[PDB]
Amino acid sequence: GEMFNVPELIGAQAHAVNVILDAETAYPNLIFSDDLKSVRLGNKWERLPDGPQRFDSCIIVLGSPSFLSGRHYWEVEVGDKTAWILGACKTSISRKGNMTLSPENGYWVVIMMKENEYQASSVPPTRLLIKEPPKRVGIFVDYRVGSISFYNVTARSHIYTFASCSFSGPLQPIFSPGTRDGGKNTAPLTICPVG
Repeated sequence: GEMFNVPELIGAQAHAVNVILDAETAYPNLIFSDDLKSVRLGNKWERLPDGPQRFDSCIIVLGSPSFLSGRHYWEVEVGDKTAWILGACKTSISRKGNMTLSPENGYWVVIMMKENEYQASSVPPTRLLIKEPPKRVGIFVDYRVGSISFYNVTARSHIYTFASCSFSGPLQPIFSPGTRDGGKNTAPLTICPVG
């Protein structure tokens, strides 16, 4: 079974790890809290110093630590935002250009596109039939079994699992606060301790 190893929310939360944002990877208009738990999208003139490590096209930032084995869980406040990206990726993803955010390309993510539109970034994408919009999302990686699972912490329910994943090399958390959406989506993502 695809889900035999996949825990419920409480079981996932037992594997909580401390994640921080790696601001040096960030798309240069992203803005970070001093504690490296929050990220939001600034204006075009608000720029971090450029470098080869930064994403240049996709509004993305990576987290730390990376991991090569084991079970790892973290939780993110998404609140009343209208768009975001959450999940994990290979540490070796390319930073420059546009690339599809797919398992084959080293990404395992769920995307909020707009109100009431959520997808798993399979190819083709899979619509997620969410009825209670999450205000906090949990991400659980089980390296050995090759799964990454997403939870609606608000509803205390599973959202989606990528199973039979092709994990090689280290993985790390990935985040996007989305575009500003005319002012509807300016709030940060905030990594949070399990409640």
